[PDB]
Amino acid sequence: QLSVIKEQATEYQRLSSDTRLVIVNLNNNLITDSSNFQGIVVNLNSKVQGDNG
Amino acid sequence: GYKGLQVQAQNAVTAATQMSNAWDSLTSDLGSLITDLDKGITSGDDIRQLWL
Amino acid sequence: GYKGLQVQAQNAVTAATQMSNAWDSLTSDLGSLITDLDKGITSGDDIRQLWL
Amino acid sequence: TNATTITMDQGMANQASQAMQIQTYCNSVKQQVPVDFSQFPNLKDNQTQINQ
Amino acid sequence: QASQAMQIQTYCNSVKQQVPVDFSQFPNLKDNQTQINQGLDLAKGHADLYLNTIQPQIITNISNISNYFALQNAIPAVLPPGSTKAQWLR
Ligand SMILES: [Cl-]
Ligand SMILES: [Cl-]
Ligand SMILES: [Cl-]
Ligand SMILES: [Cl-]
Ligand SMILES: [Cl-]
Ligand code: NA
Ligand code: NA
Repeated sequence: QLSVIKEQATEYQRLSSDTRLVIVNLNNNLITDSSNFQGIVVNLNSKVQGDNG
Repeated sequence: GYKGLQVQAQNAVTAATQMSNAWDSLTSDLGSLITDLDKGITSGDDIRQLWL
Repeated sequence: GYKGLQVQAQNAVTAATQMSNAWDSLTSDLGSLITDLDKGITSGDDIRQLWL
Repeated sequence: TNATTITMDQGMANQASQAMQIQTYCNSVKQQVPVDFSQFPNLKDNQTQINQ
Repeated sequence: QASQAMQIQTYCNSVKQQVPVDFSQFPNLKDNQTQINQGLDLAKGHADLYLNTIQPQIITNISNISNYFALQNAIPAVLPPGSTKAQWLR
């Protein structure tokens, strides 16, 4: 009964660990999007700075 | 528009990072449980009780 | 950004070092307790009260 | 003992607050934007250096 | 709303995170640089001392006091049931 719980817990630990990798991927996707957006704003700002001169 | 989206995304990063940390605690805590069980299954009469 | 990250890392070293030293005190202090019990300076009756 | 317990406590806390700071800085660093000097042939090398 | 210790803790964490400055591109600020960086370096020293030596020390000393008087939460003013006056004085 203890060994079956230990096996079971080990299965769940692996699932937990796997979920974490999925989340890593999510974080990188979000970080990429956030970054691309910052870039857009920066490039627009520089075009407007130019047009104002 | 993009400034606003940028903020939403940045907030999303924070949220995702918090999710990571939450799952890390679960994994580590399951690890502790696995250790405690394993060391209790292969131990003396009162040492067994300690680990369990 | 790099300069700042460098600082964050340096701060992290300090923090990690403090954690190691905290664990070292626990280990050393448990050692003292083992010695004190073995030498008969303390007993499991009064050590029990300490922990509770 | 009492003081050792507190050292463990404080050690943990200092390490976790510190961790959030570097965590944030790392998420913040990963969000940074490359440079583009493509309109300046004389800076082509500085670009590949900076972005690497 | 934050405890006294939380306020000092915040200041400490905040100061430790600063980055030293480099005004080498501004000769007019050479002195401000050495002032800022010396000031900062010292402050980080103080911060570390608080975070890993003083705050714990305070929490420790108070725990010890707190426990002892938790147990001895009162003083027997009369002679407690069944004791020599000799034992009571000890
Ligand atoms: Cl999955
Ligand atoms: Cl753009
Ligand atoms: Cl103590
Ligand atoms: Cl050029
Ligand atoms: Cl490039
Ligand atoms: Na040791
Ligand atoms: Na200072």
